[PDB]
Amino acid sequence: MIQRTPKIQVYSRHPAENGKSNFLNCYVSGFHPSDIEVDLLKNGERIEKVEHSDLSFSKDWSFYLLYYTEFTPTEKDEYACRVNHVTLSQPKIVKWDRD
Amino acid sequence: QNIDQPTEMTATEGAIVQINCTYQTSGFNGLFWYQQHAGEAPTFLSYNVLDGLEEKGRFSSFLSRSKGYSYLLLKELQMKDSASYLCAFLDSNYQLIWGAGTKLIIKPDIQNPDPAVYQLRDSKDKSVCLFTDFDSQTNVSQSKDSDVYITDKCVLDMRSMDFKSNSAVAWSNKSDFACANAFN
Amino acid sequence: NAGVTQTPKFQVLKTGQSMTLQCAQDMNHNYMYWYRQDPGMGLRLIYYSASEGTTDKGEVPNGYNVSRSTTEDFPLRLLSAAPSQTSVYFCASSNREYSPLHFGNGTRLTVTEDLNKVFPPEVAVFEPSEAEISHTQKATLVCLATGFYPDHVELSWWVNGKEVHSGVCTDPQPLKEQPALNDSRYALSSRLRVSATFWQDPRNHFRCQVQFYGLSENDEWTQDRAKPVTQIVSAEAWGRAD
Amino acid sequence: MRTHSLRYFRLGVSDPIHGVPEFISVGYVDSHPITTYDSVTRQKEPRAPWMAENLAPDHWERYTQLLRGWQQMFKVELKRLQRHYNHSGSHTYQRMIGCELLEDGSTTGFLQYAYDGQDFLIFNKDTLSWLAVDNVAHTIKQAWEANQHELLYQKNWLEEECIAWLKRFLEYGKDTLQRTEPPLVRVNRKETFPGVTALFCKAHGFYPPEIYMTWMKNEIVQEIDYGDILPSGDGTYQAWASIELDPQSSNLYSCHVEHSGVHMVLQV
Ligand SMILES: *Cc1cccc(C(=O)O)c1O
Repeated sequence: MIQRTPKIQVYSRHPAENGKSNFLNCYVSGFHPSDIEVDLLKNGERIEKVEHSDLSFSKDWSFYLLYYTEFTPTEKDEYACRVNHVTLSQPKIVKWDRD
Repeated sequence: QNIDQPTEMTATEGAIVQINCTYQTSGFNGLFWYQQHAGEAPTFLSYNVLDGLEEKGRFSSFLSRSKGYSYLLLKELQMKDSASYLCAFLDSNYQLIWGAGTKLIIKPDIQNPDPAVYQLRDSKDKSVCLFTDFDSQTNVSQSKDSDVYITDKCVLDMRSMDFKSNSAVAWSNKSDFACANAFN
Repeated sequence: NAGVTQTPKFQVLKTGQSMTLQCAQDMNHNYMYWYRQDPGMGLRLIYYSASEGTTDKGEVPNGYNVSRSTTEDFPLRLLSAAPSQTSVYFCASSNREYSPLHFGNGTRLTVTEDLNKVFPPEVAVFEPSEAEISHTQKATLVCLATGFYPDHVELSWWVNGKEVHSGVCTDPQPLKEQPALNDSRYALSSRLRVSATFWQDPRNHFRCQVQFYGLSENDEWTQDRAKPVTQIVSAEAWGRAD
Repeated sequence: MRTHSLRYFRLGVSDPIHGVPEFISVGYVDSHPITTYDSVTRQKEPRAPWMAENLAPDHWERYTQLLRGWQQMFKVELKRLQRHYNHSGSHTYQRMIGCELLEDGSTTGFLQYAYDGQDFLIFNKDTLSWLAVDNVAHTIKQAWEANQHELLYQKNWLEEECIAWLKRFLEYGKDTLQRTEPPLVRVNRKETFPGVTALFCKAHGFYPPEIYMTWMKNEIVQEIDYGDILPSGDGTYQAWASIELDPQSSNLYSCHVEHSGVHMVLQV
């Protein structure tokens, strides 16, 4: 069988500005099979209160999901997305980069 | 909403009958015809969903979506075609909506009609009378007299002589009952 | 495959009795249906089931329940027999929601307020007219089943103790002895037409069998007349050169 | 107007882990989910309020039962495929059916199946035939092609029923599905490396998600890198297109954007 590993894209709803209310978005897509685990990270800590879309279907038979949390970015706070899937022998951490 | 088909049709053996079915709906997953013999289960005859005509042996099924209209066409009618024909369609929700059915009566082609009334020996003691061998255009009317019973026209097939006859039976316990002109 | 097996074929009930109609199919069909057929209207869905583990109301679910524990079985339960439930019941199955229905052979059901209204048929066979034998060289025996309630009968013809079908015509629907009454007892007629020769052979035995469906041997009965049970009532005639 | 689409998906999983449903079904109009059903809830539910508000209880009751049927069929169809391939452990089965209504008034319809996320059977509603990828799919194709009535039922559903359902839902959700939120589009200079300047054309806050973005000069440009069209989480989308300035070109570069019948040019 052909497994597809997740594409993981981390980004903000609005152009980021320090001290300014925003949403942190992790979009996992193009994966197969469907079982997947996502955590958003603030300075490597697991963030509680992360909302998510239901499992979504693509016409190429892969799946996609959106994980989001409300946040206010600071210069020193690190933000990441941690993804686990059968194609990943260890959870994959993708950091947010503003620009 | 609704489906309409005629209650009864009557045609002659060897001829052609077109049983029409009209339907109103928003949403359609196809139209079926079922055949149901007296005392028996409906059995699947036809399925139309696209416009046009399907043909299997002596049976055809047409569908106009435009006009909300189907027909079952039977050619070269046989006595065994005598049955109810059930019109039905699937709406958007796959609900099966049934017509009230068309009773198809096939009249036998009686070439040599020989209309007689006969009294049957009452083995053991009512008087049984038999009206037989009459022509298929003859309509057997039930009597008024409440002590005198008259059956519908029955069609028997004596393959033993490739012969077919209409018959009706009348009887009564009345001391004053007479086979002659009991049918009337 | 057998297709759809539905039992029983016939049943009389007193007002308020409980009843289960069995229905089974060996065809691995997802969909099973219970319909009632009444004069002058289309089949009316009672209940249906899209699979083992689910059921749902049709158009006229009131007074009935179903269950679908298995792919094979879809039993229909009559909770409390009312006269309005006098009908013909058909079980059906289909592979899919859009595929053709396979029907069972039906259950003719009559609900009466009083089982004293149940009567088995009196059956008589009438020998052919000498006139017909002369003018046609054909002989028409008539069998007459009379006085029965409910209208739950199968009439068959037997020659020398084997069933026959050729030259037989039985009335499609039993007539009413008292059309005014709704509790009216019933009469049915049948003809068997054979060659005058066949009728003249004294080796030829003719037998009219009416299988009547009535009370069970288990049913309570406090009338003088015999208990009107499911029974075969029979009349016969021998051939004669006479 | 633009293209609109109705799509229904079924996913079946054999030997699923604790919690994960063996069967899941979801409907979408365009990118919006409209319906959901699973082996755990065993109930068809609306995924958008404008569905919930316009479809009576009777609808959710009836389709609940149809999906209970389809779930059982899916389970049997997967089990049979695993027998044909001689596959043990967990495998997936998927179905997608749908139609497009285009602006010119014309239509498309499609039906396909996947086994372990790969194309297994594709339907052609014009030739009334099934394209199979291997010997096991060819086997299933033959049973299906012998049932002339089923193929005709499918063609009808794709061409008429699907499209009637779509036009009905498009009305129910017109405020969501037929609205425009224009894109806010800006161009960023970045010195990707010392002595090398790249240009970034960024759009966000737009719906629908379909957008054309290119870099042109004075003449399309080659070596254009593209961001995906990504959901912002508020029901709008964002996307970008970047080029790198060949040094001592000093040519006149410009970003072109087309969204929902409006063309924009940002020069720099
Ligand atoms: C709700 C619905 C309607 C039509 C078809 C489907 C499907 O799963 O194919 C569903 O789910």
